[PDB]
Amino acid sequence: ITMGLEHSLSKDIISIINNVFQAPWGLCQSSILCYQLACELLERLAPKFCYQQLPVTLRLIYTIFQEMAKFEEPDILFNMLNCLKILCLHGECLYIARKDHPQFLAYIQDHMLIASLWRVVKSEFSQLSSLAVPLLLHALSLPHGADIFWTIINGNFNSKDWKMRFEAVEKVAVICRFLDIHSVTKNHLLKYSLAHAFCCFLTAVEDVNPAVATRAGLLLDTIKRPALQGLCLCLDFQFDTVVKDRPTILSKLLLLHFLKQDIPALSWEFFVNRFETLSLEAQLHKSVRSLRDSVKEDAGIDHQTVHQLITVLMKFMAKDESSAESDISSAKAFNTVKRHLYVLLGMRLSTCFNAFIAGIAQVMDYNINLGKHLLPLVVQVLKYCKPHIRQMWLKALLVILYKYPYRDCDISKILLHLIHITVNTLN
Amino acid sequence: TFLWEVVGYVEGLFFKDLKQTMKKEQCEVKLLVTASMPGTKTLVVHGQNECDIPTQLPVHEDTQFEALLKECLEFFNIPESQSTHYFLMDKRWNLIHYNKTYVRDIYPFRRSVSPQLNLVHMHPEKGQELIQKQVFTRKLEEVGRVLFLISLTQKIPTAHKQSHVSMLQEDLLRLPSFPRSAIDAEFSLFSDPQAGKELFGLDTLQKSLWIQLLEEMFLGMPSEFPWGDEIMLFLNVFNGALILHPEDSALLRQYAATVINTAVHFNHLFSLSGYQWILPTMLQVYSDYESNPQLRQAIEFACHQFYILHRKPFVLQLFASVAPLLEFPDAANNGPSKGVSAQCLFDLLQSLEGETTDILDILELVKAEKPLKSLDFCYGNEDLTFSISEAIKLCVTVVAYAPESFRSLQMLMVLEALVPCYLQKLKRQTSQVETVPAAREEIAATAALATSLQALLYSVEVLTRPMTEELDERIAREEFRRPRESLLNICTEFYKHCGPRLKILQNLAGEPRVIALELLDVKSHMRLAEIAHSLLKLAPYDTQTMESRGLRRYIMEMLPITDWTAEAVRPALILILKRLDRMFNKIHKMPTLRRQVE
Amino acid sequence: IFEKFPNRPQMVKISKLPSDFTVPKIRESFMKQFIDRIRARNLLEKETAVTKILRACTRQR
Repeated sequence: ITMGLEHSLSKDIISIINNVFQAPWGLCQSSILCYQLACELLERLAPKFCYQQLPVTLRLIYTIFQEMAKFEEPDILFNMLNCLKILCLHGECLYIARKDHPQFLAYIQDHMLIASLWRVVKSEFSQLSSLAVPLLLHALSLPHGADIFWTIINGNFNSKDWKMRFEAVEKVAVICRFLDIHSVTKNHLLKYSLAHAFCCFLTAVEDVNPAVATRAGLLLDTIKRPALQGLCLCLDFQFDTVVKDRPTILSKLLLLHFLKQDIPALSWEFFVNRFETLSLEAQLHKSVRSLRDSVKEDAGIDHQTVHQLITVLMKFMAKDESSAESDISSAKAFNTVKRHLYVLLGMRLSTCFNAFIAGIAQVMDYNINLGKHLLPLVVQVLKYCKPHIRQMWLKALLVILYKYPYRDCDISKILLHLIHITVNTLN
Repeated sequence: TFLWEVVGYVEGLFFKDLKQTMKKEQCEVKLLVTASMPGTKTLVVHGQNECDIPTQLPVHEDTQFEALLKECLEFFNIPESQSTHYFLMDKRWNLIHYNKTYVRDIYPFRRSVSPQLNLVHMHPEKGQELIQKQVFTRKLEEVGRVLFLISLTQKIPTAHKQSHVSMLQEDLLRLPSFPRSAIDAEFSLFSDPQAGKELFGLDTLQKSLWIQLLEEMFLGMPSEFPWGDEIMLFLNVFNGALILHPEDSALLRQYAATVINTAVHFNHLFSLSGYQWILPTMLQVYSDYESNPQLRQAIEFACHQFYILHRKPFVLQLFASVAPLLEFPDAANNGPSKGVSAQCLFDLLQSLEGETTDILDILELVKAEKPLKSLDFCYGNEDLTFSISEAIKLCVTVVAYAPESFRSLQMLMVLEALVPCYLQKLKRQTSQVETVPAAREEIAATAALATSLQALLYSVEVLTRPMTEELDERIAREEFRRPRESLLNICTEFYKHCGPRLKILQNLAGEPRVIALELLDVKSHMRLAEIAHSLLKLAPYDTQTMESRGLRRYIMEMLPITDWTAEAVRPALILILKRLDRMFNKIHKMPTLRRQVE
Repeated sequence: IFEKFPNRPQMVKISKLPSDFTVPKIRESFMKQFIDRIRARNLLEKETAVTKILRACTRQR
């Protein structure tokens, strides 16, 4: 029968449970059994400061946080976390705290909730973490919380003691491996905080102590591929929105492709989303901070970011096969990559052409199937509209014909013009 | 730390060429794990002045540092108050040594030279910090070596992989340190605050790397391998990892998917005799951490996939492995609460009954085809969803094939643990919803269990034959009396539980027309009387069987509830009264036999 | 030629049964091979478990 989770009788029961909670013990299994029985009543219930006008639920959360830092056995801790979930979501105390309790919500987030949850996230008793993670994700879905978490990971990761770096990479690994995909796609600064956590996680792969480097590399292995896809989608969203931080992110993403390549860290749908994003960043003519401490407009600079993306693209097709024709998926994607690779690259004072010559030689050296598949479009654009780039030019035309059946008509004739260019651009 | 990708980017390597060219440098074990170079056999201790001399001492395969600590305590006469204030070290490499690790992993056999050892006076805290940092460094090189071996056997040519992994397994067999050094941790350093989560994180990484290496080693080899006793030794690492870090979620997902992969690969061994080496440790870990739902969810998913792979032999081997750890409150074997409970086994079987949803995503680390189907056509695509009555049917069939064997006695112990708990939880669920189809399924379930009990009593006539420097005699009387008292315990708990409950259920069924459905027939009662009579035929000669709870529960709880208003059931009673007649006639006519009776 | 016919799997059946109850499907080779033969969280039960598994590993060679 329904009895009401908010009624005056039920809050009187809650007042009984508070003054049980405020009386400590000072045998131990007695306290485990007493708190679990009280917790079962809590399950059944819901499916000096000026504290005398405060509702008792947040004061219960207060004394839970107060007695959180006393014991070291995960059984009572586990039970407390269960109670915490029952009150945060089924009890809706944080929901009414964010509805009409901002100051005390600032009090709750600023010193109790984030630091205690950062204390209980561990890599040896991984059921406290399995309880702790949706509560911490509920905490970071609110204002004032991302700054505290930002300063926590800044003081943990940028420390001069390497054990703090060690403990920071294990904790950010435990947050990353207990995440979901669609549960994050509504809040902006949740995605920003998880993106900064993931980029510090990727930044720790190359740290100066070898132990943190090998730990981040081996602990990157133990992450389930949907969580890594969701992290890559958050990082791609933060690349889409934020402008001034595109230098670092690509470096991190290259490290990602270099380490975890089974997940599509780079794919053709990724490149067509970035193609339309550079189109909206180019053909159209915030408030968050910069994550550059995580590591530390229409003619040239956006085009230089485009060039940088071209260099990453040439590295991608040199590295992997990426057979977009083996499936019926990504046919329009790869097709869009070749079309717009023709259109925006086809105006002899750019930085893209020499890097394309610098890349396509290693492309033709390492790839064969897509290499033959893309050759004729490379030679159509060679002179469509200089010493060392001449050296790579002749290296390019050296590896055009080494294993490749080029032999067509009206196209091979231009090779006659090419040996004419052996007495034209030299003369 | 860069060779882990260099060997991924260098082709043209095998197992033998590096061993043939390494032996020239006398440092074979310092690069890869599987280098079978033996170590030193003697060692020298150095002094500090002309009062003492460097002394040579032998090294066996089980020598450790603590014996050398006792040696220097006994020889130099060091007081034990200053035991932790002193340490031992080498002068040349300047290395402090962990106390509880073996010497043989550290000192390979130098060519006619022995490394030095000095008893040094040091502060204890600097020494324990030095020990912690040097073993942090040291097992980081082991972790590096394991990385080299995992990256080594990934991109090998597809012709040469079989001989490579087979001779790899063969040189793992020749190693005397495997798998000691592959599974043991450092336990006098895990409790300190200055080696708290560092040694844990690297130990978690090292165990996960060892699981990856073994999983690659098991795969590749042919499915028709002559697997002797060696599989258990290899499986022991898989047990040991779950012993050390059971609540760590990474080791759990990897352990579950690796055992699923090696149960799909060696399908022949894991259809006959393979599950007897991995299930004791899994049941112990499932039984202990009952307040930890993630470990519980991972083990129920792994056992559900075990059943989906192999249907009936897995359930048989499961009952053969949960049996030597079960303790029940009997008055013959006083079972303590320090092992697998009866409830733990029964809720594990109840999770095997229903479906288990996936929360931890263990399936995508399984290299075989998905979804898993039955690997043998004897059970096929028939709808053999696991019930609990069919477990009783299997136990009946294996005790019925040879009731004087050992599997019969063992499965009788299994049955006397299981069927009171099944009848109990059946009583809870029929006293939980109180509905007329619940009453119908309770009557049908009691009838089917009764059918299986008639099938159990119809095929135990070899136990009705009576019996024929004393330790084998006590063994013979034991193996005489265990299945008999097991049958009496089962039948009297069944009768005194369900008979009045059959009348109660018949009252609350909604149809009181069917009453007194006659659970046991006359031949079952006469069979129980002949077993009890054969038990009582030994009673005055050994004094421990009068107080046995099966016999006493039959005498005080089953004889008065048996109806005798008809005379068809009566020859059971005349045999029981005849046996009690002759026992008390013999106890009366012999006073020496009366002088030793309780 | 020797496998075109439909496969025939050997079973186990016992005739001393009341024949209202079906004997389940178990192969006879497996049958004869089979019939032939809070407190845990602390650091002491694991170490004792490790040394018990090491002696039992060494004992069965």
